[PDB]
Amino acid sequence: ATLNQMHRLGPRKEPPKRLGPTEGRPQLKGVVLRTFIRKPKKPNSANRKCCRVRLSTGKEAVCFIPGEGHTLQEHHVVLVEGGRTQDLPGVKLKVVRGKYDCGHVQKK
Amino acid sequence: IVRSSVHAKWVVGKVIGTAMIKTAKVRATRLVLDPYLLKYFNKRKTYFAHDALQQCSVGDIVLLRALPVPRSKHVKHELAEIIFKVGRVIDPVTGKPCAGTAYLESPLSEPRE
Amino acid sequence: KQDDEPPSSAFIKEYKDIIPNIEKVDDVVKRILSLEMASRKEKLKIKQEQLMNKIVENPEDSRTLEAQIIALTVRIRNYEEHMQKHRKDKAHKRHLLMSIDRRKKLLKILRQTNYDVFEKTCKELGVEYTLPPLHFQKVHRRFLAKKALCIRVYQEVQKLKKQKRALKAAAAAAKK
Amino acid sequence: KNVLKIRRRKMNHHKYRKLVKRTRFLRRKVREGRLKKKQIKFEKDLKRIWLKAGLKEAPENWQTPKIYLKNK
RNA sequence: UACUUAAAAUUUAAGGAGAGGGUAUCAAGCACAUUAAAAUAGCUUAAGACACCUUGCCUAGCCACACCCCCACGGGACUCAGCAGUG
RNA sequence: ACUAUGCUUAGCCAUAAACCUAAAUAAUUAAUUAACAAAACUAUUUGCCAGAGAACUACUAGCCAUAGCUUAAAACUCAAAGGAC
Ligand SMILES: [K+]
Ligand SMILES: [K+]
Ligand SMILES: [K+]
Ligand SMILES: [Mg+2]
Ligand SMILES: [Mg+2]
Ligand SMILES: [Mg+2]
Ligand SMILES: [Mg+2]
Ligand SMILES: [Mg+2]
Ligand SMILES: [Mg+2]
Ligand SMILES: [Mg+2]
Ligand SMILES: [Mg+2]
Ligand SMILES: [Mg+2]
Ligand SMILES: [Mg+2]
Ligand SMILES: [Mg+2]
Ligand SMILES: [Mg+2]
Repeated sequence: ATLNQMHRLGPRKEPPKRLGPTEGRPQLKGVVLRTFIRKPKKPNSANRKCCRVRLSTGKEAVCFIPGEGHTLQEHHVVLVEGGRTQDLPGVKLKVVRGKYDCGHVQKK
Repeated sequence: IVRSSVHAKWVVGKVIGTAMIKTAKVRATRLVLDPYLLKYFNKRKTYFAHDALQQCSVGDIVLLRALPVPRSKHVKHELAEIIFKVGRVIDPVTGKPCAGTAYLESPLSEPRE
Repeated sequence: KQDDEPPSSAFIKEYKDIIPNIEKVDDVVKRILSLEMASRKEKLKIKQEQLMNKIVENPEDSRTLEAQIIALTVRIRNYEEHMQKHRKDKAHKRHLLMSIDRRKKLLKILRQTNYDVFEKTCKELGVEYTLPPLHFQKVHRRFLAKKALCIRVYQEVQKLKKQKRALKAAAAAAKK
Repeated sequence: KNVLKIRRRKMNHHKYRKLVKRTRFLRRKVREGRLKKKQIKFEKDLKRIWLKAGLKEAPENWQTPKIYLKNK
C-alpha cells in the first residue's frame, strides 16, 4: 500500500477476542446432569469418561473427567476448568479433581 | 477593539461555495503530522465568511479575518482580501496579469491601461 | 440549429483562398471544388474556421484551450447529428459522451486560467458550464421518495409559521 | 495446475441450485412477505418525520409511493 | 488576603489550531442554513455525516454518579457505591 | 426424427477460465537467478489481500432482475490448506 493509503486506513483492524467455554473466567461451578462415554475420533481408540453439567451461568456443557476412575453421579457439584480434550471433539471443558464432590484419583 | 477568541485570527482558503446570501463557504487546509508515518498530510476545515459585497466566486483564494463577535452560529469570519481571483490572477512579483505559468501582459512592457 | 451553416457554393479549405486570386475560373470548376462535391468532413473544416475567427483573438493558433474547445464543439454537434439517424450506434454514442466530457474538462481549465476568454467562449459557442458538485448524491426510489417528503414537510412547517406571524401581527395592530 | 478448488465450488453451486429448486415455492412466499415488511418500515419511517416536525397530518396531496411492489 | 481599590486560589459560560473507540451489511441525515426590506434555498456527509454498539481517562491526578424514575417540582419498587458487618 | 434456441426488429437481463490468469504511466539494463512462467527492477497514483473450510452461503440494501445479479458475514470444524519442483 502507498503512504497515502496507509494514512487513510491507519492500523489494521483487530477482530475481537471471542470468549470460550468458561466465558473468560478461570473456573465455573456446575451440577452434573448425566454421565456418559464419548468415543475419540480416529486414529485413537478408547471409552473416554465425560459428563454433562449445568454451569453457574445457566448453560449446559460437556466436560471431560480426567484420571483413572471417578465416583461422579447426577446432582453432584464440580468445578470445571478450561482446556480442550484433543481427541474428543466439542469437549472444551474439564473437571477439577479434588474440589467439591469430585475427589482426587485413588492412588494404586 | 478586542480581537476574537477563535484561534484562527487569520485563515487562507479556497471559496468552495457561494450559495448563501452575503456569505462565502471557504475551505482552508493545514498540514498535520501523521505520528506513525511522520509525514504531513492536508487537514481541511470549512469557514463561513461574511462577504458584504458578494464579490466572491467559487475557486478563488481569499483571506478571512476573525470577527470580534460571531455574526451567527457559523459565521465568525469576514472577507479580508481576495488573494487570487479565479482565472484573473495578478502576479504579485511583477504585477502583470497572468494565465497560469505565463504572462498575459509582458513585464517588459508598460501598458498603464 | 446554429446561426451559421456553410453554403453549398463555398470552396473547400484547401482552395478557399486560392480560387479568388485566379482571374477567371469556370462554373464547372467552381462546382467541383465547392462544398457540394465534397464529403461532410470538408464541410466541418469550414465550420471550425468560421468559429475560430469569430471567437479566438489569434485564429492562426489552434493549440490554445479556446481553440481546442471550438474543435470539440464542432465534433460534438457532428456526433449529435450522426446519432439522430443511427439511434443504436454505441461506438459513436461513446464518442459523443466522451467529447462532451472532454469539453467540460477544458472549460474548467480555461476558467481557472483566463476567465475573460472563458466568458467569451461560452457566450459565443452557446455552451453552459455547470460547476462540479462538491458531494455525490446517491439516487434510488427509497431516497428520492423520502427526500421529497422531507422537502414537503419543511415547506408546510414554514408556511404555517408565516400565517401565524401575519395573524399575530394583525392582532397587535388592531390593539394599537 | 489442478482444478481442485474449482471442483469444490462446482459442487457447492450444484447442490445449492438443487436446494433452491426444491424450495422455490417456499422462497417465493418468504420474499413477498419480506417486501411487505420492507414497505411498512418505509411508510412508518416517513410518518415519523412529519409527526416529529409537528404536523398532525401528512403534507397535503402526499401519498407514500409503493416502491417495493410489482410496479414494473 | 489586600485596598477603597488588586494579587491569588478555585470555578462557571461561550468557544476551537490540532488530536480523540468500534461497525459502512449504519449511506444518507431531514431543518440539521444564511440574510435581516424579512427574503434566499440553503446546512452536514465516503476527508465517514447520521444511526447503533462498547468503554470511565487525562493518572502528583481528573471526570461522572450518590436508593430508583438521565433530572427530582413530583412520583415510586423508599437508601451502607462512609467504616465494620450480614443475606 | 423433431422442438426451445441460435436469425430480424423493439426492450430487458448484466453474467464468463469477461484470463496476456501481466492495473496504468515514466525510467534503467548494472551498480539482478526461491522454483516455474513472461529476464530483473525503481518511482508515482488508485484498487485489492491478511490460514483453510463453512462461503459464488445467511442476513442487509439497490436493481425492468422473482428458481436472478451485485454487495457479503458469523457461529462451528480443522492444523493445516495452498504454489513450484
Ligand atoms: K493411537
Ligand atoms: K442518576
Ligand atoms: K486465458
Ligand atoms: Mg461443499
Ligand atoms: Mg448483515
Ligand atoms: Mg439521581
Ligand atoms: Mg445499595
Ligand atoms: Mg448515603
Ligand atoms: Mg460497606
Ligand atoms: Mg426451430
Ligand atoms: Mg464477476
Ligand atoms: Mg475473450
Ligand atoms: Mg455466479
Ligand atoms: Mg447469492
Ligand atoms: Mg441475499
